[PDB]
Amino acid sequence: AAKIRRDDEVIVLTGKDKGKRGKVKNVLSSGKVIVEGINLVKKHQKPVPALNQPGGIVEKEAAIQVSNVAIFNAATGKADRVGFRFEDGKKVRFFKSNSETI
Amino acid sequence: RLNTLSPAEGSKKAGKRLGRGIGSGLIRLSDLAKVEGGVVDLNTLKAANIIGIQIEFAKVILAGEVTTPVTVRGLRVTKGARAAIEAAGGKIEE
Amino acid sequence: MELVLKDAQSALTVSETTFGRDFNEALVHQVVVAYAAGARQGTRAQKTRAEVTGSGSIKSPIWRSGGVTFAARPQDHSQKVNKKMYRGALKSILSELVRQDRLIVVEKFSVEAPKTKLLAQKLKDMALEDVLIITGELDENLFLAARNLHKVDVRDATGIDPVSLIAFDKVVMTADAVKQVEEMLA
RNA sequence: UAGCGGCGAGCGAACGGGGAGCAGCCCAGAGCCUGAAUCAGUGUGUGUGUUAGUGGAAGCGUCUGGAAAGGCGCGCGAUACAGGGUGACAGCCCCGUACACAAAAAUGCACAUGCUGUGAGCUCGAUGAGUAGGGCGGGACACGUGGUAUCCUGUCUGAAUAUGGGGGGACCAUCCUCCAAGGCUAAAUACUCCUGACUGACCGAUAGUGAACCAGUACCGUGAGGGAAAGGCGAAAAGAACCCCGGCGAGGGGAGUGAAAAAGAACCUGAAACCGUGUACGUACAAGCAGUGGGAGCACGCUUAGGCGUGUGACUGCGUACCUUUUGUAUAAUGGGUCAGCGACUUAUAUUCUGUAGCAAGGUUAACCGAAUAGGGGAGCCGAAGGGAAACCGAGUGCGUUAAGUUGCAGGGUAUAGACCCGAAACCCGGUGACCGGGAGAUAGCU
Repeated sequence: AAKIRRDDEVIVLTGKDKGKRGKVKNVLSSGKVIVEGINLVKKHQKPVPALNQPGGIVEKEAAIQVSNVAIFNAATGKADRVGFRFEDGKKVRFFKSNSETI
Repeated sequence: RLNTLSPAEGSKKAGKRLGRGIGSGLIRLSDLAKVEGGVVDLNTLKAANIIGIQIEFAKVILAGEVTTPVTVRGLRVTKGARAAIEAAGGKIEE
Repeated sequence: MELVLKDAQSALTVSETTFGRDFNEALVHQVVVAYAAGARQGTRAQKTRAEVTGSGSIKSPIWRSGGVTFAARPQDHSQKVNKKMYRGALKSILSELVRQDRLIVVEKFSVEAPKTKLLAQKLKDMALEDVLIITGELDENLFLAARNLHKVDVRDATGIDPVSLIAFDKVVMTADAVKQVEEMLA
């Protein structure tokens, strides 16, 4: 299931992020993904004397299920699903809606 | 219309449950008359499976109301059957 | 009585006593409950103090973590039904269905190809949404393209389940299927 | 059930037919020609399953809305609307899903196989030689070796082998079966330590395996053995930065995160008994199952008085708890501290009766087959024409006559299974130095 890979534009579908797009930083084993500036969190950082703590609130990014996000086809300007086919050399993923090839 | 079907009245009873609830109360003539070869004789009795398996004794005992004019041969025939079976037109002889 | 196919005006005569008998509520109740009991699966058991891990009494059911005073071994709830009673129930249910005009008959209900879209379009033309489809000889083109439809079922004459006739509001017959069911039921 | 049975409790046939497959062979040995059927091993190839796996259809706006999968409106796929995950219920968000494919190797199974080993087919001998049987000294069948069938054995006799010898019926005669005393035979017959899937009108935590929780753990016992209680924050730790007090702890408060902090880690909802605070009432001159009918008074809403409701009850007539056996009882027969949870007449086979459903002088299927609740299957069982022991009578014989019984469902009874539940002492086996597990939820009486 390599539908979502690294360095790809994805748009959320459900939950506090309808419409907003972003770039996937990476993916996790459980399927959760990280996209910059999509679900901001105000996590509080416990004061640690060592490790050179910057100090204060830290604005990091939380984890969002892959289901809530889908690859956005900028060519058609609309969210669409993906499929797989065999080419001469290897296998690559292609969008739906007339089968745009990446 | 599955939720429109009920059983007959009086066919279901919950039954008693002692304790629970203080206020809850507490060979003949008719035989082998027509069996496709029901001739009165000692043979075929075992095959027909009408009188046990090891039963050999046979009799044509009757109780009035003669309704099967069947002729009897090969069995114990006496004057008694003469006055009863013949009333229906049948013949009885040894 | 004569039933009009409403497609070719080829009504087929049927025995009056078969589709004209009075609706016997008790017989249908008995057959339905017998079938439901037969559907039961005998999978249930527990351990008594005799067969409860431990030693002794501590294992007595009154004591906590003990056995069950009223343990029941697995059993089968199915009960046999007389063949004549089953035939009478089938005749009564068929008579009741035809009396209220919930039974539909056509000369032949077949699909040229195993395409669910064609079947859905045909059903829409028939103005039927949740109905029972029953015919004679099995058709792969129709049977294959009917499983996905939960509210649409296709079977053969030998598999006429009496309870199934109640779940579906309407039943669709076939010219050969009617004759087959009439001759087999007798 | 025939039978057995102190003819008592109780114990317990055979034949026949219906079902799955049915196989009888080889040696005691030679003649003709062959390694021709078959049975095993060694290597090629084909197909069919496993150990990784691939492809595999389809959606959006508005509203409540923490977040939509929910309502509304309009579309699409379906040989796939089985399941699972996804901030609330998903065919069209994702893994799967029916369907089509995939192996260098290990490998199981079927085949043409070359080679390596016994071995085609017909002919006519051959019926298993200290073998039966008998007998002596002993042991087992209610039984002190007894009339002792029959078996075990240290030892002695002992014929035939289709001109033949055993067994059975017959009083004897007659009549029927085999080749006894040398070997082999997958097949249909029962079950699960484990493995994949599937199904639960089974359980959801005092239940369900003892254990959903790091359980056969802690713990008890030198010893064998016994044996627990204990799982749920939040969609996402986004786990309270920071400030104040406190002892630079614990416990906290404010702010912030978080829908929610009546989600703060001991983290869903959080009962009763129990424990404290505030609110309104009564009680410091009054005697007893502490309640009940009336009831003035006191405080709050209300008919914005109207005699209305709620909260308390100065006084008044009456007023000796709950379960059991006992004629009956706190009386001096009998037991209970409270709360939450746990716990009690079902089921298996027979027999009797009622209601209910058809069929009906017929009713009715078992096993099994089976497109597996269909249908087949008439094996089988019950009843439909008197009873008197039999004989023999035969609407006739003190007893009866033409009315009708069977099969499913539910219920009311009886017997056998421990069958409404709880509660002994003793005995045996196998172990541990008196104790442990089993017979045994033992057994009879009585609470």
